[PDB]
Formats: sequence, C-alpha cells, structure tokens
Amino acid sequence: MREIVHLQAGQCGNQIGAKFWEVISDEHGIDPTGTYHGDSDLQLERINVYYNEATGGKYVPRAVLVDLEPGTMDSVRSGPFGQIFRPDNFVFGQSGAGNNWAKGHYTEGAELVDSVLDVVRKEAESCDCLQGFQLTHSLGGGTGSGMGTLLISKIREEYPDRIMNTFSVVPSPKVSDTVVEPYNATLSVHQLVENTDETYCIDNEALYDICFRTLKLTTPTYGDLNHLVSATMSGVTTCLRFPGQLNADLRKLAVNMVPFPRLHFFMPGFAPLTSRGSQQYRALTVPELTQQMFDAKNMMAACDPRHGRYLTVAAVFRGRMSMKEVDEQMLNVQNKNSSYFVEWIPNNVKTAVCDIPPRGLKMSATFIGNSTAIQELFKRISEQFTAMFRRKAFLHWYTGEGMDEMEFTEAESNMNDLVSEYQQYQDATAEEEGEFEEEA
Amino acid sequence: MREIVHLQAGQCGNQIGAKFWEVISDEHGIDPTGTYHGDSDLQLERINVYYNEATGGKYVPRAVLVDLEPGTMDSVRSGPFGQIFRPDNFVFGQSGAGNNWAKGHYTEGAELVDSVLDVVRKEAESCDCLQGFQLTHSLGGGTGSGMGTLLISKIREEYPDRIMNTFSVVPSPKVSDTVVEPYNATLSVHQLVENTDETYCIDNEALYDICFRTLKLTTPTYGDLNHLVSATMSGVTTCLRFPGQLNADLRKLAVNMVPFPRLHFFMPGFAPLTSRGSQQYRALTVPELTQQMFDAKNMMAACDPRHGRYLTVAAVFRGRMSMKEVDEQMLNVQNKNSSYFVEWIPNNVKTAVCDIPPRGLKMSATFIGNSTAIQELFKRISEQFTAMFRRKAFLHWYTGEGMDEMEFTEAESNMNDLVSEYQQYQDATA
Amino acid sequence: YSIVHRKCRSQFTDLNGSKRFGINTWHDESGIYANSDVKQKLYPLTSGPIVP
Amino acid sequence: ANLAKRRHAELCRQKRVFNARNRII
Amino acid sequence: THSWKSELQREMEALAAETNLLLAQKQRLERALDATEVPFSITTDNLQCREHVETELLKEAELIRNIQELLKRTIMQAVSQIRLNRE
Amino acid sequence: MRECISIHVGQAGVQIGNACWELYCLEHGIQPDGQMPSGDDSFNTFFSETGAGKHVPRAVFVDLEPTVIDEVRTGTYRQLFHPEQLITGKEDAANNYARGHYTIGKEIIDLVLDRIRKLADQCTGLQGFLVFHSFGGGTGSGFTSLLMERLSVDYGKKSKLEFSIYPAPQVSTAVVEPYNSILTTHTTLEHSDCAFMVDNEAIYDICRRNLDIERPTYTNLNRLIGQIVSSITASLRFDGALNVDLTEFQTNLVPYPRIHFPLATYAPVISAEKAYHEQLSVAEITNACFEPANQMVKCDPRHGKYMACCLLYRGDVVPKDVNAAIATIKTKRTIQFVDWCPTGFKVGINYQPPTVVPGGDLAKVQRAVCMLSNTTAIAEAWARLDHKFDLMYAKRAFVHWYVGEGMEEGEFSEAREDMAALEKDYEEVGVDS
Amino acid sequence: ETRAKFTQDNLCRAQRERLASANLRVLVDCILRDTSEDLRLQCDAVNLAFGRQKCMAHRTRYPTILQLAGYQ
Ligand SMILES: Nc1nc2c(ncn2[C@@H]2O[C@H](COP(=O)(O)OP(=O)(O)OP(=O)(O)O)[C@@H](O)[C@H]2O)c(=O)[nH]1
Ligand SMILES: Nc1nc2c(ncn2[C@@H]2O[C@H](COP(=O)(O)OP(=O)(O)O)[C@@H](O)[C@H]2O)c(=O)[nH]1
Ligand SMILES: Nc1nc2c(ncn2[C@@H]2O[C@H](COP(=O)(O)OP(=O)(O)O)[C@@H](O)[C@H]2O)c(=O)[nH]1
Ligand SMILES: [Mg+2]
Repeated sequence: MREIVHLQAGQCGNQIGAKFWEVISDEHGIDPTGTYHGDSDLQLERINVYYNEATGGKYVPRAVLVDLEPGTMDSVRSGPFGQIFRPDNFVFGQSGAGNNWAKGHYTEGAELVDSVLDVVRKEAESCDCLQGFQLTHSLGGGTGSGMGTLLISKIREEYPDRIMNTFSVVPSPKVSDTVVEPYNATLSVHQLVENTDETYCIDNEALYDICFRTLKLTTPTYGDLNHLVSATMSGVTTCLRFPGQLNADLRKLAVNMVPFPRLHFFMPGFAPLTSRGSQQYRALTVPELTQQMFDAKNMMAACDPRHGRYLTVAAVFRGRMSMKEVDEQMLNVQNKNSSYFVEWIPNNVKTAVCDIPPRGLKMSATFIGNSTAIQELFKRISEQFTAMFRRKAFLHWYTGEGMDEMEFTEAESNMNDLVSEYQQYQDATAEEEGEFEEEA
Repeated sequence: MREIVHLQAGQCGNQIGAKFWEVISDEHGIDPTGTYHGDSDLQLERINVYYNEATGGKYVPRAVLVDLEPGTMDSVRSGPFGQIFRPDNFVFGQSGAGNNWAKGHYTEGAELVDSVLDVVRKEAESCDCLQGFQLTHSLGGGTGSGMGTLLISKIREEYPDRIMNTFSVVPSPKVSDTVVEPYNATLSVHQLVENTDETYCIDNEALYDICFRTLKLTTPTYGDLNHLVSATMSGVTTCLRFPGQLNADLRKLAVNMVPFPRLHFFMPGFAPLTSRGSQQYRALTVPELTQQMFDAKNMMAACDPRHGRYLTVAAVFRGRMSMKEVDEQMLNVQNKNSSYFVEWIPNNVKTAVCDIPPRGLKMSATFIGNSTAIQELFKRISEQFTAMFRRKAFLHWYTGEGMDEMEFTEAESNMNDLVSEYQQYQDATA
Repeated sequence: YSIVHRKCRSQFTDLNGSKRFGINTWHDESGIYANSDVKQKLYPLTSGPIVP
Repeated sequence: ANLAKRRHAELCRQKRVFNARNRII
Repeated sequence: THSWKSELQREMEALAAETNLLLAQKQRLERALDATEVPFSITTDNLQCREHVETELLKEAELIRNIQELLKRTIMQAVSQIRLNRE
Repeated sequence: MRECISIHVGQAGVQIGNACWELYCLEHGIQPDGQMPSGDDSFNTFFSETGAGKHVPRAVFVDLEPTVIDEVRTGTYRQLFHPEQLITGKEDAANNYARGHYTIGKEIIDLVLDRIRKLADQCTGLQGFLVFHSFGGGTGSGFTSLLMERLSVDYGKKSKLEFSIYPAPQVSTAVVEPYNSILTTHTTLEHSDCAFMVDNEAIYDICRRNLDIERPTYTNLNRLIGQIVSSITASLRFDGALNVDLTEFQTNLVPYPRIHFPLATYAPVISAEKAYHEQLSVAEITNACFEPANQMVKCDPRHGKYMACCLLYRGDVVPKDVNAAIATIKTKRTIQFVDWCPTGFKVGINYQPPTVVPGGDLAKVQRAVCMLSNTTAIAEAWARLDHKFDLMYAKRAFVHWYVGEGMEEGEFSEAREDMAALEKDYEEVGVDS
Repeated sequence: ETRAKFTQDNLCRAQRERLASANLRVLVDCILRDTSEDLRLQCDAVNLAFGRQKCMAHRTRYPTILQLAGYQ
C-alpha cells in the first residue's frame, strides 16, 4: 500500500542487498523456501511493502539485481537465501565495466538499461500505491556508479513525484584500493546532487572502525560490514511495516530533514552495538541509546561532526518505551551542545517511535544526521581529483569512449559550488534580512 | 544523590585505587562477580555515590584508570577485584614516561588526554547531581604526576564549581629510590596549588613507621600500606553515604579546613590501629580514639606537628556513640594544648558523627589536619631541587622535548612564595 | 619450574588473533588469566592489617 | 548436488578463515 | 455473575488457541519422524552392498537411531500435554 | 434529545478518541460488543440505538495513514465502531500543511462531509461538533484547516468546539511545526467557535509530580484528556443543580472576535497513595485549579490577566462551599482580572462523581472540578512562536516543500502579518482603562 | 468466598497449563532445528568421505532440510 522497489547495483550493491534481504526475511519470519512460519499476527499485516505474493503462500522480494559480470550473480544465487529472488530479476551483462565510469555510463551501460527498466517499470506498475525507489551502490566502481547514476536519472525522469533513496558507499581516504576511484566519485556526485531525494553516505573505513573498536571482533568480514548497513536499512523503514506511537515514513523524514533541494547528504548510525564479553556491564536503555547515537565514533561515514554544525537530526527508536524519556534526552542534548547546532532552525531534532523491536533485542534506535561536516568529504575527493587531473593521468581510458575534457572541468566546478554552499550555510547569521527582503 | 567520580593515575594510583575499591566493595557487600550479597538494608540506600547500575542488578564502579604502561593495567585486571571494572574505563598508553615529567606533561601526555577526557565527560554527565572528583596519584613518577596535573588543570577549566580531592604520594628523604624524583615533585606541587580544592599528603616512610612500631607486622607489604591508605579514603566520605546524628560531606569539610585558597594541604591519621598481641587488652572508646588520632606518630605524613601550629582540625567519627564524649574530648585536647593551636581562629575543630561502624569494628575515627608544620615537606624538596639545579644534572632529559629553563626558576619561585605565606601565617599575632 | 610469576597473554595490549588457541569470534575481555588459579592458590588475599 | 558442494565448500572456508591462529600463523 | 462469565470465556479461548498451536506442532513432529527414516534404509543398503567410510556410516546409523527414539518420546509428551489441556 | 458529534482527526485525534470512547462506554455500561447487559436513554447523547439493541458511537475517525486506524479496526473495540465511520486515506501528509490542505486533504473531504451529514441527520437536537486534533501534525493542521471551512459552508452557525494539542515551548517532534501552527491559526480564526488548548509538556510535568509516574506515556496523557472532555459533557448527560450547554461557554468565554483560546485544567489529579492522606474539599480542588503549577498549558497566568472563567464541578459539592471558595479566590492580590470584567465567572454543578477505569492511574474520588479560563498570558506564547517562525523564515528554509504542492508564496507573509496584528489585539485588550 | 476461590483456582490451573504448553512448543522447535542441522552435516560429511557409482548414485535421494524439519 506504500511500496518500496529495491534496486541493487554492482557487486557491492548485490552483496549488501543479499544481506539486507536475509535480515528482513528473518524479521518477517520467512524461510529460505519463501513461505511463512511465525508466531505473531502483526507480521503479515504490512508485508506487501517489500514482498510480493505468489501461489501456495509464498513471498518473493520486490528487488531488481543488476550487474555487468555474472560471477557476483552466481555467488548471490548460490548463497543461503538465494532461492527467494525471482529468476527474471537478475540482469547481468556478459562483459564487465572494468572499473570505468565511461564504460558504465556510455559504452556498456547504455544497452543493459532498457532490459533493466523493463523489469523496473513492471515492478513499479504492479504496486497499489507506490511509495518510492531504493538503490544500494558504491561510487568506487564501474557498474554501481556508472550505470547506477544513469538508472537514477531515467527513473527520476519517468516518475518525478516519488521518493528516491540511495545508499552510497563513498570512497575511503586510507582504505582506497583502486586508482580511478576519485574519477568515478567526482563524476557520480554531480548526478547524485541533481537528481536524488535522499542520499546516505556509508564509508568502509568507518565500518571497519566500528567493527574493531566497538564490536571487538577478531575477524571483521564483509558479512559483519553488511549487517551494519542492513540494520540501518531496516530501521529507516520500520515505521511503514510496524505500528507505533509516533509514526514517521520516508517522506516525512525527507520533509523534516531537507531544507533545500541541493542538501540531501546524510550520515547514518545504529544504537545498540555491544560486545559479548562487555554486555553484562551495560544496561541498554534510552539514555544509553541516545548516547551511543550521538557519540561521534559511531558515525558510518569518515567525517567528524565536531568540525561542523548539525543542520538537522532525525532518529527512529524501536521497541516499547516511554515518550517522556525520548523527548527529554533529545531536548537535553540540544541544551548541552549549543554551538554544534545551526541557529536559524529551532528544534533541529526529530523523533519517531515504532513498537516492534528488531531480532534479538528489546529496544533499539537509529540516527540520521544532516551535518555540514560532510563538505570535507567532497573537499578530499576534489583535492585527490585535481592532483591526477592536472597531469592528465588515466585520462585516455575515459576520453577514448566518447567523453570530453570539459565534463571533468564542469564536475570540478559543481563540486566546488556544492562545498561553497555548504560553507555559506555554515557561516551564516540568523538575525539578518540580507538583501531580498527589500519589500519593506 | 551526590556522586564522586574516582580517578586513578599511574601505577601507584592504580594499586591504591584497587585496594580502595576492594575495601568499599567489602563495606557495601559486593561480591567479586558484581552482585549484592548482604544482610542490612542500609547498604543500598546510598550506593549510587560510587556505583553505577547495570542490567540484572549489577554495580560497576565510577572509576577511571589511566596509565602509560599496559602491564600495570593487565596486573590490575588480573587482581582479585579486577573483574568488577568496566573494560572501557581502562586508558592505556604504549610507551611509558620513564620517570620523566616532560614525557608525562608534553610529549606522551598530550595524545592520551582527549581519550581520557572523553571517558571523564562520559561518567561526569551521567550523574544526576555530581558532587566532585577524587584522584589518587604519586608525585614521584612520570605518569601520575606529569599527566595527572594536566588532567587536573583541564578538569578545573571545564567544571568550575565542583570539588576535587587528591591523595598525593609526596616523596620522602630516606625512602627516596628515584634520583630524578625532586624535579617531578617540584614541577607538580605548583600545579596542585592553583587547581586543586583539597590535597592530602601521603608518605611511604610514615606508613612504614606506623606498620612497624604500632601494628607490629613482620612483612609490611604495599598491600598492607594500601589498606591503611584506603581506610582513610573511606573514612573521609563515610558521612555522605551513611546516615548519622551530625553529617558532614567533602564540601563541608573543605569549607572549614581551608581558610585561604592557597592553604589546602592536609595530613591524615586513622584512630583504631592496634596489634594482635595488644588487641584483647585494649578497650576501644572515645578517649583512646581521641588520644591515638592526635598522637604524633599516627600521621600519614613525614611531619611532626610540634614544630608547627594546628591551623584547623577535622574529626570524622563512625559508630554508635554519645555526643557529649565527642564534644568533651576534643574540648579537653584544645584546653591542654594551648600552644599547638593558633590564636586567631577560635574553635579550631570540626566534628562529624556517622552511625554505621566500619566492617569488623564498632567504633572508629579519622583525622584531617591543616597545619603549618607541613612546610618542612616543601622546604626539603626545594633544597634538593636547588642542589641538583645548581649543577644542572639530569637537565637534558627535560629540555630535549620542549621545556625551557625558566619553568624551573618559576617553580622554585612559586614554592618560595607558598612557604613564605605559610611562615607568615605561623608567625602572626592576634 | 614455576609458572606462578611468568607473564601471560595480554587482554588490553594486542587485541588480535594468533595468540589464543581454538576458534573465537569475540575478544577475550573476561578478566580470567591462565595463572590465576595457581596465583590464587599460592598467594591468598585475606583482609588486611586492621580487623580480627 | 553442485549447489550443496558449494555450500559445504563455503562452510569449510568459513572454518579455515575463522580459525584465527591458523589463518595468520 | 457477568464479570465471572466473561473471565471464564477469555480463559477458554486462550486455552483453545494454545491447544491448536500444540496440535500443529505435534503434526510437524509426526511428519519429521515420518521423513527421518529414508537415510536409515540408505545406510543399510550401503553397508550391505559394501559387504574413513565405515566410521562415518556407523556414526550416521547411530545418529538416526537416537533421533528416531527421541522423536517418538517427544510425540508421546505432546499427546499427553494435549490431553491435559483438553481436560 | 441532545447530541454532540465527535470528529477525531489525525493520529492525535484517534489516540485521544480511543481513551475517550472507552471512558464513555464504561460510564454508560456498554460492553465492547456494543450491547448493554440486562428504559434509560442517558446514552442517547453519544450512542444511537439500533433495533437489535446495539449502540453505535456518534464519532468520525479521520486519518491519512492506515497504520493507526487498523489498530482500532483489529483490536478490542472492533465491534463497537461502525465500519464506515473510520475513514482512512493513503500516503499520509508528511508534516506538510500544503499536502494536508490542497492536494491530499482535498480528496477525502467529500466522503468525510457525507459521513458528517449522515450522522447529523439522525440527531433530534444537535448541539455542536467537537474536533480533536493537533497543530503540529500535517493531517491535524492542514485537513482541519479546510474541514472547518467546509463545515461553516454546510452548516451556518453551529457550535465548533476545538480540542487542540498546542506545541510545547521546548519539546516538539517536528521542525516545520511553527509553519503548521501559523498556517492553522491564521485560517481557523474566523471559522472556529472555541478552542481549548492542552500541550504535552505540562501534562508530562503533572504526571511526573502528581500521579507519581516517573515515565508517563501517551496513554496516560489521553486518559486525562478524556477525563477533561467527560467533565465538560457530564452536565449534558447527567443531572445537576446548574447545568451547562455548549453555547453557554462559547458565549461566556469569548469577549472579542479574534480571542477564542481558553486554557483547560483539571483537579484533583492525585494517586491512590496520596488520596489516603489528603482531604479533598471544594476549596482545595478550586485552589488547585488557580495554582499556576497545575496548569495544563506551559504558560504562567501570573504574567497576564484573567479575561473570563468557567468552573465545572462534579460530585458531592454544595453551593455554599462553591460560593465561599470563589469569594476567597476573588480577594487575593495574586489573582488578577481585567477591569472591564467585574463579573468574571461561570459555575456549573453536576451530581455524578467521576468514574475510575481499569488500568488508570488516578484514584476513586467524590468530587472534582474542570476549569476553562481565558488569559492574556498566551500573548507570550504567540510571541515565542512568532520568534520561531520569523527566525526560520528569514532565510526561506523549508519553503519549497510548501510552494511545490500548490501554495503561493504570499500566504506565509499574510499569515505572519495576521498574527502580528493579533499580538497587538491582545495588547489592546490587556491594557486597562 | 468458596465460589471465588473455586473460579480463581480454575483460572490459575488454566494459566499454568498454558505456560506448560508454550514451553513444550519452544522445546519442540529447538529439538527439530538441532536434529535437522545434525543430519545435514552428517550427510555432507559422508559425501566428502566418498569424494576423498554403486552407492553415490543411490545417495542422491537424500531428503532436503525442509523434509528433515517437517514442512511438506
Ligand atoms: N497529547 C497527545 N499528543 C499527541 C498524541 N499523539 C500525537 N500527538 C502530537 O501530535 C503531533 C504530531 O502530529 P500527529 O498526531 O502525530 O500526526 P498527524 O496530526 O496525523 O499529522 P501527520 O503525521 O502528518 O499525518 C506531535 O507533536 C505530538 O505532540 C497523543 O496521543 N497525545
Ligand atoms: N561496505 C561494503 N563495501 C564493499 C562490499 N563489497 C565490496 N565493497 C567495496 O567496493 C569496492 C569495489 O566496488 P565494485 O565491486 O567494483 O563495484 P562495481 O564496479 O559496481 O561492481 C571495494 O573497494 C570494496 O571495498 C560490501 O559487501 N560492503
Ligand atoms: N603507598 C604506596 N606507594 C607506592 C605503591 N606503589 C608504588 N609506590 C611508590 O611510588 C614510587 C614509584 O612511582 P611510579 O609507579 O613510578 O609512579 P607512576 O610513574 O606515575 O606510575 C615508588 O618509589 C614507591 O615508593 C603503593 O601501592 N602504595
Ligand atoms: Mg503521523
């Protein structure tokens, strides 16, 4: 009745999507075959949000998997929960992108998108009242960014009055293993700033930092890395599927968190993360959840919010809890930190409460922060782009595929304008009519 | 309702604090696991003062352990009451200070302090109405002193209207094992002067003398010294957790013991200390407690109050006792010693009474003395600093990482001003 | 030969594998060491100078 | 049975990679 | 009287729901014990045809026997609980 | 033959209506099935008899999301409510006045008005519509803002009583809450008859320090709100020495066209441990209402002047004690009245004591009082909300989310100018002669 | 009082039997999961033992995890 159509782009998007579907299948009580075996009647009240009914009491996800190499599709299919996806929603090309944004955007990603958009349009038209589209991809590769941005642009052209959420795995400063990674990132942010409703920046260095210094795991594999992302994906849309005291859907979160259409880059975090040996020392109640959300270590991006100002903050709590404590902690943090919040928006913090907790817990919380300290990410990508671009390194791979050198210059200019507008919205006074209120 | 946050600096601070936590866990009836195994209902009325709640009725201490060497932290975790501490409250460096003040204050004591202050703010904001901080450290080392002073300074900058107590292990002449000890002591005393509300001086030779000629122990180990320290550490704050006829907390003692803001150095003593042979033959009452708290060998400082004048006295009694004896003995000692007390302050004695006796006893008392006779402790360190500084020995270890020579000169200038003020307030007429 | 005083594996210094045997998916952080039993047996901790 | 062979190879590599003593040393 | 009648009706419907759920789980156990018997015949045929392999086959046979006996005991316990709930 | 039609709009309206209708069913002795257990017609104000003996409420639940109405459709009272009186849209309002007024709210208003007409043609004598909503919400702001307009079009001058959840000065769950408050109370001024206000922060404080609840919830708030509305309607439903209709306190509390904003308080609000200790008489319960710490709106009446007051007593009360208590109230110098209102009170008396519900937090008492008072001291609340609106609007933040849904730019300016004039209206009323 | 005690005793016994049935169902679910896991791991061990025509062709009809658990 409010459906979210899932799109997974590239190898990173495919593995994150497989982990996310594994998470919410156990949330809704779905076996690897597809049928339902649960204990509550509230698990099938709102199940059409992500699932599609089949015969014999089976449910299949409303997801479209996209790749330019069939190996990751084979790996996803041969997984534990790989028999739930419909076989017609795997769209894989035969020749890879080869870590090239031009290959993903003009040469090899221009013929796969008709076949992708056929499935996307049939899944969008099958819904009752569509709520939005979701995308999971990474800006460091070829298939995820180079064809994912083109899919985003075509979807935004076809369905303008909808919601477009994206989960972007932005480049890492220290963990960077590919050389053309700043090229791909800089040529993707110009698309994401122009035709996207919400963007969540997720960073592998921050995921490794949380998996090492908080969870205290000896072996932080990509399964542990993707569980952290899947928890946030579940928590941001739990208010659609489960009842609560104060509901808030993605449209409401976007309205309250996005003050201007060019400012939609958010930072995520997940609240109850503890270790097996150190969970006996901690009672995880609402002050602990708020404390661990607002702790600057817990961000999933490689940006420290102490350097900037929190433009807007939203948080979705899960479980049975009293609303007095929920309102009290979020008033107290704003009263304590007076210089970390912008002063031309009063009550920067939005609260939502859902009733049913996630698997294995009794209470939980999720934090999404629109901060101005995201501009240092774009500044770092720009300073690593210019260093290669002045010497014209790795430029023939891009310019032999129908590209021009003017597109790189315009990408630089729009990234500079983005960081300039973030800086001007940071260093802005609230007690002034500047120049447009000359009507008096 | 009033929470005191514990701070443990260096190896000496870690050992003293571990014994302190063992002692008050035995006081409040907490097993090594963490749960409560007790008999009285007066032990859970005020337990949020030092303990913080967890799930399943567990209590974890409100302590912060800081060290520049992880081996001592491993030993403290491996100790008997080491499984009760939260794992996040241990802060460890990689390379120690190596008995150097400059390493502890500028070089290695600068990258650890953000990590320390994150934990300190984490425990400080969680208290409903925080009362203050207490810190245990030694001035002879490079970690407890050089970094402890900097934490003291930043804590004073951030939380202005609060209380801090310090238990400082001031070094001693005949027990001095470290050659470079007076440099650290000299560079630490001035920082303790400006930014500390109470300082309690603890001397290892005083503890050794008490454990030798009074308790009569063959092997007076550091554990038996730390038990003596922790008895005073508990008896100072007993009235804030247990009810009584006349109550007095840390702030109330600091109001009366401190007549001027440059005068906050005190000497402590504990009353009922007796040996195994002399235990059955001696009946503990208020006269014995009052005579043994004021006997000059009972001090925990390398000092003698006969040379100086008792500026102010604080006595905290524990146990079910009558108030007339408590008033009468402390009036009689004032009457008898009319030359050991100053004349410009009448009624030099503060008294507090707590109803609950300590574990295994029926009556006890703790004495805190503000005297001018503590000035010889500063003068000895000043002369041993000048003796080294006139030959410039061991100076490259301090000046090779950012410290100039004028910091030393202002250090003896500050000590000289302090001891001149103490002499002025000794030789002053009414 | 005595293992009462020899230092054992650290719980705070090197939070990494290849130090403890078997398959463990979380760090130790439990506070129980290898020589704790023999150390407790040889060196008992019973009260202090005060109290009977 | 090829799929089950892939599953058991996944389990075996899981055991080898999660034996942290043998993986690093 | 009406209040007592309402309370008794609520307790009856709770008991009936629990009994139906236990009957469904007993049917699940019955089909599990039904299906756990094919590997026994497979192992018997394998040993008869053959006469690091023999130890695994013997372990399989012992595991099958233990599982079948324990499933029979659990089915009996489920039937007893059903009877008590009905009474 | 007297009836009031309840219109609960928004999630706040639905969650207040659940507690209110549970209270009404338990007062009138009607089961969740909708049938009385075996010639009384006192229920006929709120319920309508069917030939089989069933009783159906005179309520309309309106919402734009299904996740809150489906709990009512599934839960314990799934048989009491009519299946067609629970109206549910889709794709909610997303905290947007423009969405709830011009695009989404315009669709279902025909169905809502059809249901209102069907429920109002059954009433042999109709008193008014009671509208339960919240300013800060998208549905409860935007859809209400044209529900009152179409109600004024369809029905000429029938009574419109309003139960508003005001935004608290400190705690609030939204960001565009000042925009919604401005654009609601700009267009409801000439189209609303009376508006009793309660906010969540004051009820949080009351539940914290009176009912001895350290962690209250929305259920504990809705129970008190239901007690207030039941104390309002008890004079209509039961006996009394002085009985009060709805037109009575729409007339006696609104002295000027732009000021129709009372404040509602209730007393005594005590727990079952303190009810054993404290003696509860008429003077004590009527001084508890005038005490500023028991206000259910976070504003201090000591800053302003009382414009009119309405006291409604329930239970074992006598006019001697009511008169002596009011005379004692009038003489104190702390309590201040405007000089052009020498007669400042209305008094209503009802015979039935308040009813206690299972799971409630109050106690079983013999007498109670509900106060509706109009005070000049809400000018500071309007000034604070003007501060928030102007501070947010000086840079034109969050304005595209309203402009792109069908709202022109000048309506923000005209609404802020209207309330800027309303502040001077309050000042000119408050200035003495 | 005897009638009140009679009804309350009936309610208490009904509640006790309800909790007993719930505990039995949870135990049944745990046992079924454990036996299915053990049987599948044993079958995979036997298959790897053969890996490192008379019997390998016959062992291809091993029931799936769904049949081991009890869903058909
Ligand atoms: N007193 C009280 N206030 C409530 C309750 N539920 C919600 N609110 C208030 O309502 C405001 C938000 O509006 P909601 O009622 O939640 O939702 P809505 O009015 O339908 O608006 P939309 O969500 O956009 O559809 C919050 O600021 C709450 O203060 C309640 O049960 N009691
Ligand atoms: N967070 C996360 N990152 C991943 C995952 N898999 C791969 N990556 C990162 O993605 C980068 C490569 O992206 P790539 O697979 O080439 O994207 P593609 O070109 O669209 O297929 C590598 O640097 C990885 O660190 C995953 O499961 N989770
Ligand atoms: N009273 C007491 N003194 C101690 C203890 N441990 C060490 N000391 C004294 O402290 C001095 C060494 O201090 P050190 O550990 O180097 O300080 P750190 O560098 O800050 O850790 C020695 O001379 C000892 O006399 C103890 O447990 N109790
Ligand atoms: Mg809502």
